[PDB]
Amino acid sequence: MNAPPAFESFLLFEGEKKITINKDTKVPNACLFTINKEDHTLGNIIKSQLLKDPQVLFAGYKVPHPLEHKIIIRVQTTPDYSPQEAFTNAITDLISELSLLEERFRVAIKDKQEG
Amino acid sequence: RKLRRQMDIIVSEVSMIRDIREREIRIYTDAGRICRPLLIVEKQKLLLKKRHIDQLKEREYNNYSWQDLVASGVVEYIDTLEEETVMLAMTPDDLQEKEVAYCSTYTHCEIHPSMILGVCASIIPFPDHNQSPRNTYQSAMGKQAMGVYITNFHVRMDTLAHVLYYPQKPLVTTRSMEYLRFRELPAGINSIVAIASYTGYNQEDSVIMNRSAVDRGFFRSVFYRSYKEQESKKGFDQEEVFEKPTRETCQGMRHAIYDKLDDDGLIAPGVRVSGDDVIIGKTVTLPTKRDCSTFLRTSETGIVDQVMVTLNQEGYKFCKIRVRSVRIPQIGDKFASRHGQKGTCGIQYRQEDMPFTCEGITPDIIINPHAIPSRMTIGHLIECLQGKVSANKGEIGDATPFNDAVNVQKISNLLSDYGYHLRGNEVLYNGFTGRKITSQIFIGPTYYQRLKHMVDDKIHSRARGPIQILNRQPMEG
Amino acid sequence: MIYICGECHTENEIKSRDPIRCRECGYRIMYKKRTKRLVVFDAR
Amino acid sequence: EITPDLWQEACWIVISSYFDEKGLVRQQLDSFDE
Amino acid sequence: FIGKIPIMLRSTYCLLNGLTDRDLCELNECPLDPGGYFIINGSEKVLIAQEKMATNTVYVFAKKDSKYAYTGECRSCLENSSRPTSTIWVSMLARGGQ
Amino acid sequence: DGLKYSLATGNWGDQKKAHQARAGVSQVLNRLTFASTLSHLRRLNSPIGRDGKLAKPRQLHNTLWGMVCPAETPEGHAVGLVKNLALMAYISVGSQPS
Amino acid sequence: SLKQRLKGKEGRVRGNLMGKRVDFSARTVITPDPNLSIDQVGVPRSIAANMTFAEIVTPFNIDRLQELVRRGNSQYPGAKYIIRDNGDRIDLRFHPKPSDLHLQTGYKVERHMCDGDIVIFNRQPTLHKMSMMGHRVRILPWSTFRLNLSVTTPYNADFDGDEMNLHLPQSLETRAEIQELAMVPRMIVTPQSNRPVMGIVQDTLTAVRKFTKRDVFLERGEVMNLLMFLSTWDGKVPQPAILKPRPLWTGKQIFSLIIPGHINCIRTHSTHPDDEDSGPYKHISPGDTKVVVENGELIMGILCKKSLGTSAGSLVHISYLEMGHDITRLFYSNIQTVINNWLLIEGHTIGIGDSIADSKTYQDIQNTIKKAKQDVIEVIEKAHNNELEPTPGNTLRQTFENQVNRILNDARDKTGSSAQKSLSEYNNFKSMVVSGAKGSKINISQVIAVVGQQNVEGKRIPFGFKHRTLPHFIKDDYGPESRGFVENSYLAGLTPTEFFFHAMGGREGLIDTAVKTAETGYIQRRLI
Amino acid sequence: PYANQPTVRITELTDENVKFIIENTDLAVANSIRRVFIAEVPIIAIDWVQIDANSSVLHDEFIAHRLGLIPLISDDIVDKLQYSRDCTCEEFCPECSVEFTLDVRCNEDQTRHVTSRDLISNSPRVIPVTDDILIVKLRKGQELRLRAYAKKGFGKEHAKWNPTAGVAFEYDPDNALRHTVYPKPEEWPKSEYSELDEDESQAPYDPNGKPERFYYNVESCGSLRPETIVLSALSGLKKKLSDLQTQLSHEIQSDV
Amino acid sequence: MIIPVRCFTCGKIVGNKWEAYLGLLQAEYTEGDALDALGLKRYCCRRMLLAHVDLIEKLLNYAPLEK
RNA sequence: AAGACCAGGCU
Ligand SMILES: [Mg+2]
Ligand SMILES: [Zn+2]
Ligand SMILES: [Zn+2]
Ligand SMILES: [Zn+2]
Repeated sequence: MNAPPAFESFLLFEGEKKITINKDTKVPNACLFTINKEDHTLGNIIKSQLLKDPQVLFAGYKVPHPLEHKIIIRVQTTPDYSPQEAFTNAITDLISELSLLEERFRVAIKDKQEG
Repeated sequence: RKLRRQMDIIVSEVSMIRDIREREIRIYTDAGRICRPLLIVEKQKLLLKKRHIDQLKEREYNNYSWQDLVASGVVEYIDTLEEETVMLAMTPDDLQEKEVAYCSTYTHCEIHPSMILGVCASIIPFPDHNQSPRNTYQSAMGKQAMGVYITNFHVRMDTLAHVLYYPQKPLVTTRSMEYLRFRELPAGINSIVAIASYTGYNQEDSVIMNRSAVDRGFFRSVFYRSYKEQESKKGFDQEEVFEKPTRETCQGMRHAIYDKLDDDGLIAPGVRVSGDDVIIGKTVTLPTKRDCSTFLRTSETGIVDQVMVTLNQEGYKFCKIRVRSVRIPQIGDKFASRHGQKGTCGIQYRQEDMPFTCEGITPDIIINPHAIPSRMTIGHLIECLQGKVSANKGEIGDATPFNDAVNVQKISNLLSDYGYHLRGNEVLYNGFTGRKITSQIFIGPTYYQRLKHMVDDKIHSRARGPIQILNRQPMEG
Repeated sequence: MIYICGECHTENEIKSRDPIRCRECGYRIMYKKRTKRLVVFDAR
Repeated sequence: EITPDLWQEACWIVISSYFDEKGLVRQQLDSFDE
Repeated sequence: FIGKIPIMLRSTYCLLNGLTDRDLCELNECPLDPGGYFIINGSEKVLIAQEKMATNTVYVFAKKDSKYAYTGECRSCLENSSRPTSTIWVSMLARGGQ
Repeated sequence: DGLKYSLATGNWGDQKKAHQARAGVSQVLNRLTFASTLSHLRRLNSPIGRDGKLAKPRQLHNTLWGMVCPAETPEGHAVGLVKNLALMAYISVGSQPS
Repeated sequence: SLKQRLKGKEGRVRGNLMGKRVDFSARTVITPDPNLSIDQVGVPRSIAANMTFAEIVTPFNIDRLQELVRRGNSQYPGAKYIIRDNGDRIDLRFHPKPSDLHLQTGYKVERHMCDGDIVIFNRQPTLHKMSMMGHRVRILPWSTFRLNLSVTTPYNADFDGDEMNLHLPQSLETRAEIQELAMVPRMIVTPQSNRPVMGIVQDTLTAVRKFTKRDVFLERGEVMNLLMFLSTWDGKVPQPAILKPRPLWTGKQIFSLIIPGHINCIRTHSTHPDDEDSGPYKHISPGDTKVVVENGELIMGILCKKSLGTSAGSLVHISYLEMGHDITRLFYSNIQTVINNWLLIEGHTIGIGDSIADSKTYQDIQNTIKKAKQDVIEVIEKAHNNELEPTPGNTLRQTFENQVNRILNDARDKTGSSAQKSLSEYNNFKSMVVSGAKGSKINISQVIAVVGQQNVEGKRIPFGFKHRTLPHFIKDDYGPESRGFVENSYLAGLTPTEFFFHAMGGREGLIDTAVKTAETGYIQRRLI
Repeated sequence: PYANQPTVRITELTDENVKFIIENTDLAVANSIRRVFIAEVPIIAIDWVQIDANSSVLHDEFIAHRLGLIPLISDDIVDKLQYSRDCTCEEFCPECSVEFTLDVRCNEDQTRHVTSRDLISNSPRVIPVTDDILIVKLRKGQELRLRAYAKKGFGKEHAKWNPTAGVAFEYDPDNALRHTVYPKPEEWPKSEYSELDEDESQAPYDPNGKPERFYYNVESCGSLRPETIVLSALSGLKKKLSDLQTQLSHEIQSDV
Repeated sequence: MIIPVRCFTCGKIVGNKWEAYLGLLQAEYTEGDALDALGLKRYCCRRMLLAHVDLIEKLLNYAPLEK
């Protein structure tokens, strides 16, 4: 009967935007990011990268309900910097780190396989 | 007593009692008296000796058995009111010896103190470490644990049969399970159980389950429903004929369309059948026809497994149909250990979200620690430790009730030799963030049972359905 | 129609009004072969 | 002659012999046969 | 012929009596099945042992409001032949006379 | 038909005197698990009525030691009135005192 | 007869007029969901698809109702029926009927139950009026009803095969009544004993205590997460208690953000000694064991059942009385969410090492038990040589039993006290008992030290055999072992006779539980 | 201020197992990598099953369940195959599925073990990994014929698409960060990565430290080599991040 | 019934080790030595072979319904 | 149809 299909963990349907951006009226220079069909794998990564930025004042994520597949990220930055810019910079830094890690892992595999 | 022990002219079932104070001697040959065997003690020594044990150990191909043991005057049957005149010793090696002299007139000795338990209470590991209400709860819940009830179940045509995919014999066993044949037909699975408060979904009596394990066949089962039906050809019958009805020829007709039926009005096995599907097309020839066809139970969503056609007592055509459905464990389903710790499944997490050890082991079941302090089921913890020892040792642990040769310190010392913390605690890492958990969580394999009660068989909703004939009120059930 | 016998395991040819005895052994129990129409399962 | 603290083997051997001879349902079968 | 008596499975008069594992498997019967039940109209029926007070033995009781201070009784039966379940009581009337 | 009816319905006595008879005997055998089947085949029933709020006949008596399982009873109105047999307990079949 | 038709229960009057079967009702198993509010209930889609609510067409909602009618009964949210002004009841479930799908003001559309609907929710033993409170529907997958765990204690429910009933009001007026009268936040305080009914229970209470201890220092990312799980948070990060070496926050500092408004309360922790109030350190308690909340900031103290539980003058009770029902709801929900998400870091468990005591403590317990048994032997010997003098108003048997019971109770109490003193600060049994979440000091004593005396009908174990308890004992044996005193503990395991005596002891409790219910219900019905 | 510069050492590399150490990176990085090892690595597994004749003692979906858990050599063509949701065709073709056929009859008296060796595929690269894996046992006169199609998926969908046989993960073997608190440090066995003497239980507390080496041990189930499992996981995580960057560029362009 | 293909906890294949385990145990290895020889290190895979009950042998005694 | 008995579950 009510068992959802196996794919709501990873797949969007008609009308769902992967990301939705809403400004937070409680505090100036604060934004709220809603990521559809994602889980801790990406939220923890993004939060940890954002906490390294000296111009970011707040960075946190949560899953509103485990039975739903949705991430909410809140970013507050200092006055002369946009949390959108903070998010893009964090994503770019993560991609840059991962590419270097992949290259060094391949080099290590090649060095291991001979001598 | 000499003649009874020699089986000469007094059958061993006859009980003899001397009440000294009232000067009466009573002999009962009556039926219905309950009795149990006991070892005879003469002076301070058992009459059971090493030659009897040698012969019983060579019991095969020696035609020497319990009847020959009885005939030798070693064991005796004693009923309830003869026990009043009996001085019993709990064990020979302990109570026959010159300890401080409590008694010296012992006349009998128990075979083993664990023989006071019944069939359902003999499967409990460490029952003397638990509270008696919990032992009673386990004795009642063991009758509802699912498994392989009989080996020839594929032949039997029974209503409401449940069978489990992968039964396992317990890693921690009682010496009396061999005589209950629990190895041959197990009723549960050994599972890695971690006692921790993880996300609050296991609070109260709930359980968190591993969804990745469930996807691998963990606690998967099959439910068989049987349907009886017949041509009813006796008396005021006309005939009630098995046939495939045409769309508007019979009087009774519904949005259920007959087209899964065969020529004889019977669905062939292997056909997927859902709600409202007609399994047996039976038409009445009525003084011009009425449909009395049978339907599936609503939402049963099964597959026809076997179809059988016979002749009954009368000699008219009679048909049995068995439908199966697989049912993968869900949130509402009921799970229980062998200690009275029962609980539904609060939520299922995949392997990525479950906490893990340094070795990558993730618990299959997580239970709240709050179930332990008030219910006082320490046998659960001792089983969990013993199973962890046994899985590493390669042996199967012995949890017979009253054996002094097993204690918690010895189990801890054995476990410490395999590279684990001696009390069973282990460092767990958070599944979501990867950080260590500040507390060290008690983990280990424990035997768990899936129960007959499932949410799919209990969920029900109503809005303007059937109305009772007399009260014009909603139906019952 | 064809049914299989519940003892000698042979096929038997039969129709909807016929009483049940097996043509090889007299035995009175029959089983209907799994149908020829196909049913699709997921391997989940 | 006496069993010298081999008792755990001895008592379960005799219990095994008992359950090998009788079983669990003798009260049903004996009553009906009689 | 005066009637048919149902047979307890695996008893001395059942057709499964003394058969081996191979025979039971050929008969589609599980060897682990203990028997001790009946088959009536295709269903399996099990007689439950019924507890009862012993017979032919004298018992003495008391019950609070009865006219008797003590009540001795003997539920008697003649060897479970022709059984009437006849009970005698022999009672002592209470002291509280006026 | 007398044997068949009394074993099928469970009412123990004449069908016309079903008002006078005893009921509850010969239940349908439980096939949910092998342990359930064994426990059902080894079971005892107290004839004392279930409505009886008197606690005394329900309590675990000392004389049940080794004869009746102390742990195993149903929960509900039948607590202590349905009792299971111990593993080594044997019920006498009776003999003639000749 | 007609008398039999009208007379008893299930007769006409009681079985069909005072109570009857109803429509628009659902039943299924209940499972916990700590992510719901205290007034929300999780409802499966199948039940929400079956259950309907009649809604009147007006120019505001006509477009939405037309969209529901075009979705129909196939897709989840649509209508099942359309009811005309004349009462003609068009059914959407079998055929598309595109000419009949027209809507106008005055029609009634029976839509499927959606998020935000108001439902009465009930558990069957139904003892007081908090057994039926109005909830707010949230729709979730799978097939179980889901509710917050603080709501469990009003219903007396636990998540072990329990089913609960769902009633859906079918009219706007009755919906307004349930909303305004029987909603869960309006039922926090009972008129029965002027106490709060809902409290902090299970994981959350133990985590409250462990979180609110002095030693809890929270790092920046942990603080941001815990604040991310606050619903009433204003968005301003408080200045940490510790600044320079590293920025470190405290558990009390974040709990003060959970506390609503400006609440003034003073309680005491369970482990509070009476010595601190007398001498110095009255206002600077060394054990952290007095509670002071000023201006809605938790200044000092460790919270427990005496502060967040269901008791008169509790923090939750004061919050309700000062702030009202709407804010107390958010107070329960915030405590639940943020402290569960913090407990994700520290974790909690129970194990064998929590139940194993020290080797010196074991020796002390054994010495106490041996001394007690020797004292009972000397009392028996005094009675045997007729040296025991009978107490006024008491028989010789009565005074002998009183003395033996006194000795054994003193022994059991002393052993329990020693076992409780031997516990470490890391012991999970102590962590659960002190916070009042579950378990007790007698449970710890029975687990670690001595199970204690077993009693049948409030007396020591009787003589079921002629002059003895079991055939293993000698006739006329009044010693502690023969009469049901359990010398061992649950961890050590019981001997065969002690096991049988404990089974006899538990049978009495089971019988009492099975028996008392009929009389209690009959009294309740007669009172009502 | 700026991104990590991590380094990799590899200690052990076999056909079953890969032990490697990642230094100088965040804990969240490491956790997401080990999480992607399980749930985001694509592999090939049997998903559609049609049974023609099954006279064995195991039922149809029992056999279908066992068939899906049989690992298939996924080393090469899993990059070449499409997802079935992506693929343009309405039914099964070589660009999005692999066909398997099973046809076993027990004519002989002795019991026949139907194993994964009896599965026959339409193409030579994607044999079952594999004594062999036992599917079912057949008595004389019993028959089993079926068709099976294998698709592409990952661990989020079903545990049959898990490419891995448990991932060991560990950091700070000597408890210097005090992320766990031992009530009695002397009772705990030392990790195989411990760097301290036999005499001392724990490293001294480090207030300035942060988690810094992650020890790994990826054990493959046979479908993918443990060397390529890590590479595929890294590529997949990078692709997920790039897909967010791309779609978030569009969501900022809407907000502009 | 029959040995599961995968260990439920971690996911290692234990479906191809039942026959070898039986052979070693027949060849006088103890259970602990046999599990080590087969390469099952952690307790989750060991319990699979240690606690398995092979009912498929019992099921194969009964004659098929097929000809 | 309806009535009867029985068994089990949650307090
Ligand atoms: Mg409950
Ligand atoms: Zn035939
Ligand atoms: Zn294609
Ligand atoms: Zn494993």
